[PDB]
Amino acid sequence: GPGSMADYQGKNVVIIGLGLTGLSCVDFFLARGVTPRVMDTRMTPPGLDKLPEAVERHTGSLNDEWLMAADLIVASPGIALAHPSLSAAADAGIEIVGDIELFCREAQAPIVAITGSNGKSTVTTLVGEMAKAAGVNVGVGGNIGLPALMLLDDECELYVLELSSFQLETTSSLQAVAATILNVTEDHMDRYPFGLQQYRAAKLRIYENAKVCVVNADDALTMPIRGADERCVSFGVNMGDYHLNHQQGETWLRVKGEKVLNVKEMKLSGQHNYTNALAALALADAAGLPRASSLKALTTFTGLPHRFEVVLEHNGVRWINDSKATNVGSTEAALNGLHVDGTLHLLLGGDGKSADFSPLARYLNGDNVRLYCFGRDGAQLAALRPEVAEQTETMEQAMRLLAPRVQPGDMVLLSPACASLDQFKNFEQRGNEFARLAKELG
Ligand SMILES: [Cl-]
Ligand SMILES: [Cl-]
Ligand SMILES: [Cl-]
Ligand SMILES: [Mg+2]
Ligand SMILES: [Mg+2]
Ligand code: NA
Repeated sequence: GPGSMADYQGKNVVIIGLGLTGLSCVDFFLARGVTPRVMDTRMTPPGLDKLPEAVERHTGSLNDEWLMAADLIVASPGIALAHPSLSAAADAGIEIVGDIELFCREAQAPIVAITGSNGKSTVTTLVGEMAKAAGVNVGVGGNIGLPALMLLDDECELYVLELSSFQLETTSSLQAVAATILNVTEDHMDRYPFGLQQYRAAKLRIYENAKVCVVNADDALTMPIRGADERCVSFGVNMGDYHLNHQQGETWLRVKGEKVLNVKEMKLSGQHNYTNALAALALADAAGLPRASSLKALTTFTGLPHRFEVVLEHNGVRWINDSKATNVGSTEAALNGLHVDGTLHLLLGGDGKSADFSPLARYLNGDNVRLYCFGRDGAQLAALRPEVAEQTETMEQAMRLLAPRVQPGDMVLLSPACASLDQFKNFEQRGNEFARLAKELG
């Protein structure tokens, strides 16, 4: 076999997808003296604009004869291996990989690999900042806006990748120095018709040939398929190798029975972000990054926008933008362990996508919760507890109802449990508008 010298010259290479990921695949092959073919089911993918002239392209459908003539099919993670054209190619013995597989074959530095339903971007970015604080030339990517292949460089000393279940499904050569599944929550049902354990099985690939597995002590679906083993290091809220310690208003990160940092030294807030910080510290430790610089990064990291982000703290009221919470599991992570001295003013709503909101109910009793429900499916959210709920069409209308009612001690939390597209371009615009209105009203 080729060994570490995968060579694609002379091969008929077919890329599916003209988003940024597929374009990064085009660039990869061109750099190696291979002109691939590309296809996309969209009639006019934006990425068409960026193709060289010599790359043959087919848009508006998949081209079956191109697939069946291929020596190698590179499938963007947005097309299911179950698509009948790809299943037909597989049944013919044609090799199907994805961008992360091509990346793993060529990477010449250790890889930290991060997947999970919620928290991937925060943990990935934070491990990256831990590496930067150590002076390491780290390459951070894998999100849709920074495809892994663009990171490849002999100057890179460490890679930190956010990986989706879809990318993992086509990846066989990953040998992570440290890997985590942060959590597994019901999500992506369309792509996993056999349910939660099928979705999990895709994520479990991340641990294959990983040197260290960083597992979530609070989520058994993050354990390796045959259970915990000698590679496993855990993070959790109450216990685990990395966990949280709370005493009389103070909270500390704790590692192997030793407090390591008072969270007042951090810029992140929220239980879920603290467990993200624990996961990141575990991954950094396992990768060999110096503990002292990793702690320093925990004190400087601002966090990403829209991830339990404090956008205003004024007159004793914390206004928190958790617009990244586009599903029930994410909002559950925001509400679990939430500390509010006064009243929680919780903003829910948008396009709920026919989700079951039942899991949120257990968090909404008690005398100190008010709901402000908006968007397409606002009525379904108010139904969780009508007596403490208001319903408006828009987020602005909801915020104008709650603003005259807040008192010192209160929290205003936008963790909507829904997609934003009924009223916003995306969840970032929703969070930015929440931030603007909090500054106007708070
Ligand atoms: Cl995230
Ligand atoms: Cl290293
Ligand atoms: Cl959204
Ligand atoms: Mg290049
Ligand atoms: Mg509907
Ligand atoms: Na190589």
